[PDB]
Amino acid sequence: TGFKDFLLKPELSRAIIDCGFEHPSEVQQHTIPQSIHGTDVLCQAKSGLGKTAVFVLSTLQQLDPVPGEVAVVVICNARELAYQIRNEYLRFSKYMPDVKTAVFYGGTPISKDAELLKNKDTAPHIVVATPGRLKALVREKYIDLSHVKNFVIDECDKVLEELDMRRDVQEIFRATPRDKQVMMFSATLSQEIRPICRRFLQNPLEIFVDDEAKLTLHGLQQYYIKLEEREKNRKLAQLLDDLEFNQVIIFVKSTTRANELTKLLNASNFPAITVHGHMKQEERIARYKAFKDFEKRICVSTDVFGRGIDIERINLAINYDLTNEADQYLHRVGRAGRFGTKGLAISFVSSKEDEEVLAKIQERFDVKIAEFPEEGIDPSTYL
Amino acid sequence: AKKSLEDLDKEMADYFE
RNA sequence: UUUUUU
Ligand SMILES: Nc1ncnc2c1ncn2[C@@H]1O[C@H](COP(=O)(O)OP(=O)(O)O)[C@@H](O)[C@H]1O
Ligand code: BEF
Ligand SMILES: [Mg+2]
Repeated sequence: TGFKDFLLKPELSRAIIDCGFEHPSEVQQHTIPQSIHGTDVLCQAKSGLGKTAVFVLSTLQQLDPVPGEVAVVVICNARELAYQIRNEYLRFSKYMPDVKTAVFYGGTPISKDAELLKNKDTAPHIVVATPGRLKALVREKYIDLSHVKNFVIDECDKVLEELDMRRDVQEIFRATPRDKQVMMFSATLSQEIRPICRRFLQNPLEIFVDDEAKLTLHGLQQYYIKLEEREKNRKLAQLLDDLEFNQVIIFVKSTTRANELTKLLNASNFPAITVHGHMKQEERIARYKAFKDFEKRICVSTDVFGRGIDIERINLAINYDLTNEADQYLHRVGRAGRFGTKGLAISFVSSKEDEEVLAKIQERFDVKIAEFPEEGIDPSTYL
Repeated sequence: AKKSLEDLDKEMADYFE
């Protein structure tokens, strides 16, 4: 039980032991002890090495619950990621009955969030949310953030470069006390986004991977296939029949291509689900749970699952459509091989920018994304 | 009638004093 | 286009 050396509450240490944790990862050893003191954190760590447990365990240790008073706020970029983060708060607050948590995102009636905020059984001390709805709660004064002591922004590089999310986050950030702890996490913190981040911190502890050659997971095998758009469907179906995967995530560049590809997969005895925008959130969550709970092994989605999503059975990520910039690619392939386990990533190169973006990925991370050999690959090399 | 990247730096400068 | 209140 290595986490007990952090000298955490007995209820925390007990919940950490029920979660199978026994040795802290390097990012948690370098961040948790000094985050407990309320020091601002600007943290960079590779995909899936446990950045969530950093700010989850840290805020839970500093938290002393005051009834009806929001003390901790966490911001992410996607609705299902917020649902995932709130579920991590639930599992580590297992033996803290006083702690109450809530998550808020679009797609649901905002009046019900207002009722949930006033109820004495559900008035949360910790709030996880997407920037849009939480701003709609601050500005209609359904929530009071005059007492926030911990402000967390997960996937901060995406939250602060997209400018509609930055406006909302800064509107939320101005309803909080200025003398609070602020923490930011991302696997990608380029030199261009860090100055923007620093305008929210005050003498922060900064953990970086500046030699970005180990932002690549060594256990992740990366290949590409140069093909034409009309050949993607038959090549993918063959890949899913030959490769031996537990669960696979397939990233597409639009919602129309997600629904049409998923429909063809189900027709060809490849049971799959799809999650994206343009869908009722009742349905987005229902399929998220169906894929998370291993009812189907294939999921087709847009970049709604590109960041943060943690499903341990994903050992195969396929870029059916490549991204526009390298940063989103690294988060995409990061969905496979969680916590330094084995994984396999394959990207389709079907046009000119797939070739320059694939060209720009390899200098950034030192990875030679080899061309997928025509004879196929050994199952042992990714199992 | 929505804020520019300009002004968002200016609001956060004003926020910290 | 993709993600983010209506
Ligand atoms: N110290 C640890 N021991 C065992 N498993 C861990 C530890 N830290 C994190 N994990 C697991 O690794 C997975 C990925 O963690 P996550 O916080 O999502 O990574 P990141 O936020 O860096 O992408 C999670 O499912 C979590 O349960
Ligand atoms: F770095 Be993890 F994929 F959020
Ligand atoms: Mg994460």
